[PDB]
Amino acid sequence: TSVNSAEASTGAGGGGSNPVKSMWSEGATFSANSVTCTFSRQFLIPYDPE
Amino acid sequence: TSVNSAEASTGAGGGGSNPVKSMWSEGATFSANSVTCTFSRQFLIPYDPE
Amino acid sequence: HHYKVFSPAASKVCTISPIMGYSTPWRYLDFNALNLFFSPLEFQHLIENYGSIAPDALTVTISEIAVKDVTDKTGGGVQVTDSTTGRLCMLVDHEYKYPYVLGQGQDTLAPELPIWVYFPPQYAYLTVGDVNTQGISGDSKKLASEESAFYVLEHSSFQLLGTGGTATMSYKFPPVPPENLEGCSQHFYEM
Amino acid sequence: ALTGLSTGTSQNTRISLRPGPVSQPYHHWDTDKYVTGINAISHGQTTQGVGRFPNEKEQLKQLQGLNMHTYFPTDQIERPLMVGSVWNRRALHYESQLWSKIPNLDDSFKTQFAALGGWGLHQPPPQIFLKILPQSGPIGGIKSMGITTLVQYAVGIMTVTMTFKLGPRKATGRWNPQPGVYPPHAAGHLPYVLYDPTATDAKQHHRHGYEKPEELWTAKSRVHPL
Amino acid sequence: YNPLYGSRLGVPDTLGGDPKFRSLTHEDHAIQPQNFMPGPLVNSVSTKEGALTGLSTGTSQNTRISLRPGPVSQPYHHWDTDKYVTGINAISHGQTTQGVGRFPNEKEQLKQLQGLNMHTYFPTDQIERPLMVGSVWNRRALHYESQLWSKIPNLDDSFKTQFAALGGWGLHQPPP
Amino acid sequence: VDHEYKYPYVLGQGQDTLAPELPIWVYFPPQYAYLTVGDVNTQGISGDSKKLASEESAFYVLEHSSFQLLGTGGTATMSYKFPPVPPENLEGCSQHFYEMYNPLYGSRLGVPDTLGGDPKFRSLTHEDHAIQPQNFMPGPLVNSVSTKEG
Amino acid sequence: QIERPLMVGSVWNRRALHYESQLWSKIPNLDDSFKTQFAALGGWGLHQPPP
Amino acid sequence: LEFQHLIENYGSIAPDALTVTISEIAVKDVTDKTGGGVQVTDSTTGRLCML
Amino acid sequence: QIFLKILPQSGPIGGIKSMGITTLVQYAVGIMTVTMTFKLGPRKATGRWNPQPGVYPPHAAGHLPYVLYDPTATDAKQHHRHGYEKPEELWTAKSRVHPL
Amino acid sequence: PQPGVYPPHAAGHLPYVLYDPTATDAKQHHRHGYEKPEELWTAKSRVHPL
Repeated sequence: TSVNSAEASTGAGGGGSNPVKSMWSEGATFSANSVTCTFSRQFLIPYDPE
Repeated sequence: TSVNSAEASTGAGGGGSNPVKSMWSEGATFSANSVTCTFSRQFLIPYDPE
Repeated sequence: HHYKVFSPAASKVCTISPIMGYSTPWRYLDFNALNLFFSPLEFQHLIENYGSIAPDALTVTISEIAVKDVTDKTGGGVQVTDSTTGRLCMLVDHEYKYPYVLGQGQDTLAPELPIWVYFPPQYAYLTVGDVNTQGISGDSKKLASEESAFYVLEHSSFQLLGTGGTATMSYKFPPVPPENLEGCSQHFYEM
Repeated sequence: ALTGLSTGTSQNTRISLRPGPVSQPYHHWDTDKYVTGINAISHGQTTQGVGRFPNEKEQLKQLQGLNMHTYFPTDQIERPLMVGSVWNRRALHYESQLWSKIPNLDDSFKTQFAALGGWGLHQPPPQIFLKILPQSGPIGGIKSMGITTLVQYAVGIMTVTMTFKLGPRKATGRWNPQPGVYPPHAAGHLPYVLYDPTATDAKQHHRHGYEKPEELWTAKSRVHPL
Repeated sequence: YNPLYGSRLGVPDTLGGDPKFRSLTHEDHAIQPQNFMPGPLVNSVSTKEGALTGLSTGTSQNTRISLRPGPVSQPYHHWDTDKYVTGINAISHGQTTQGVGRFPNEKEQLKQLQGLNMHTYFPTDQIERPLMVGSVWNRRALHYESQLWSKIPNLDDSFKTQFAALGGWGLHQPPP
Repeated sequence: VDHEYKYPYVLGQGQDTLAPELPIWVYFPPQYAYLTVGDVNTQGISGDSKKLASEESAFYVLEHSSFQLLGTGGTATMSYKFPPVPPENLEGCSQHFYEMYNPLYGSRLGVPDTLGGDPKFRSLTHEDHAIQPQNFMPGPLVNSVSTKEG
Repeated sequence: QIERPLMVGSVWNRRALHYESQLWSKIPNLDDSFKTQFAALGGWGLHQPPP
Repeated sequence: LEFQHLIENYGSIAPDALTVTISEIAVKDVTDKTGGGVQVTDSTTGRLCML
Repeated sequence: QIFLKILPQSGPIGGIKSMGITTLVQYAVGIMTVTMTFKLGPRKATGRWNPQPGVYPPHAAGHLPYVLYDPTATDAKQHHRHGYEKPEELWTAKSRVHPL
Repeated sequence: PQPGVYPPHAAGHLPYVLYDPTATDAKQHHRHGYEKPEELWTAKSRVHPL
């Protein structure tokens, strides 16, 4: 048997759930005497084998 | 179908999340009358089959 | 996740000038139709029992979010797993910063039946620009100009929602004239 | 080509102004005949096909019918807005949009109702934008990787709650019954009911036995004096 | 509207007594249905397409007053895409030396279907747009040299007199 | 007394139904009758038409409501408050609104003089009064012609 | 032409009240109206006239 | 746009304070995918060193 | 300086043959959010009659900077920028001027 | 960026500045080196969505 036996069905691996909320914080907030500038970037740090 | 059908895409296994913070503690803190020396090592304990 | 300029040529009725806009990697929610809110029975009950209707308040809740990883299945095809690190970006534009494209009669609505999955439309919008003649041809395109508004939604703050995440928007309608649900038994010119 | 009410710099360079002002119908039962406006918009079609339209009978009653001539003693269809005018708006219907954004131009006239139906709003329900946060694929000691993204999609439940204010029905002085609040009629059999299309001689098999009405369902069946 | 999607609304395709409607694509942009109408235009023609010239009222061709500049809801000068267009109804705030007129560039009106020589087609071709229910429009821009007010004449009734045709604000009780 | 406006309102239609103008004349109050919607039915082969009653046609029976029975010597009183309405102005105007300018001075505003694509404007004198720019437009007129021209 | 459209920034006078004018008419309770405060035959347009 | 707004509206600029937040850390395991290539999973034991 | 690295994880050692020493293939991702506050001085008061110079946005080598444009609509020669362009000058402020 | 709030343009040289007309090839000598713009100065240079 195979899950492919139903042509409109996909296999499912039952992964985990993580109901966290986080912010993407970006933008300049100006004021009379200052500006607060926020930027966000995704970063990646590679696998280093040695 | 295959995830390889998009050439700049990788499959993802939906692994778990663990937002723990821990320290790598290392260094000597000297004082007038003592030094506190900390070192850390990763250790590995092998599979013993019997 | 490209931003793209939407830029058809113009050269049979054209628009007054060639349109130009931007397509974004964002989706948006469109539920701007009355029949989404009432089953056929409930709409019958509304029009049978009430003299007028006006919008009052709206709440949108996104719940049961699952960001799902995909990978190759054994024996071919793909298999899906729930992601604990995947995030759904939700941006609610309370400020109306971004060009408002809802309420244009477009084929973008939530499904009429509750048994159907909504595929929210890709967010794209038109902006002003300068009509540039395409060389000798005399055909025209609208090129971006200083007035052309290029919006990058990633430059604002928005929520990152994990799997199982919930977020809620709430909105109050302004006071508006109710739609009269009852007709007239006289011609006004025959009073 | 572009038919109907339109504006632009030439015959070739125009936009449609359909459906036109809410103060005029684009479809009604006239006394023996369905009349449809050149400016009509269809909420889908009965299969291109026959359009699906509101029956604007309350506009037809108040001198707003399609092809209403006005005579200036000279014969024209256009009526200007007159001081002391009264009219009916196009009826709200089951499939109508609920709102549109009133464009924040300097000035406007009677924009409380959008031409496609529902209410004009200066500050409508805010747009909710969604996207999946892109996730980088692996980079490191594995060879030839390039840059990739993780294949991810999102699902969830959108729950939308809308409260409507409801006015009471007007009191009825009539002796005779009000008209029935009939449910609307389908092109085949009955609307909004799942039926077996092999039981019926209706010709809407392409709808697989779940059918929309061919009219838009408009209310206004009950009537009161002026 | 969102340029990527077609309308859920059909429009007429075959005319006559039994019209057939057609669903709109994402590419027949010119026949996009509209929720709001453009504003009124009255003789809003250029000097090329327009003694007393321009919009005027009276008992005969010889016995007229000018109605220049006309309603604030229409421009009388703007940069059109490759050309300055000036209205027959235009007023000049002085001239560059008689000479070239000095005019506001009413680019915000041109953007909102109020440009000079905007035809409206009633299927038949005319420049006049009536005031429609659900109209939206831009007023003529305030400019550095504009008058600040005019007295609204205390007649019995009026329509949208908050802005005087020559610029600035209509006032019932202006500065004394 | 139909405070609720249940019944079709037929007052204020210019009909010859008013109370007598002199106090020495007896009022004969009009018979109440009203028009209602209905369905146009073709009268057979003739093609002539009548409006027949339909489900929308409102048939009102005033005896189905409660009303007062007044004997001889009886008195009854109705009272009504008008909504706020604009007063009718009883005083006229000593000026034309299009003649509110100072007649001694020319306009600082030029008007078209030479037409075409490159128009030349001309400054107004204190004497070309007919081409005085106006701040306000005149009101709407619809077929406002005399009996000779209608 | 004799027709004037309603223009933005229009001003006008209404027909004068006169000794024999009707005092009111019922404004028909249709969905919408423009400047119905005065009835064409004279006097005031009222949504809820004298009963 | 924000830089335009800065230079249009202010006479001078100086740095005042900085905050750096690292968030949404995922240490991701990699392994062979079925049918070739690699597939990625989130690691509960992987650690990002921050100094 | 903020230094980041992934903590190396040892691969299996034990009863499996020929393993050698290995590390788990791991990489890290995340979001760096950087907030910087700047102190801003007010503009100097202007005594001039004539307008200050315009605070022009800077000019691009082709078409316009910082706007996504379709490079096939324009005769500019910066197609290699794919319709998103930096100005060819650096954008410097100091357009408005005051006496000494 | 928003469009620049450009000051308006004069028929010759620059408006609202007293200039020596003998220094410039402009043809507005009749203005004696103080010049109005040939457009009226209108604002509305910055723009916002609908």
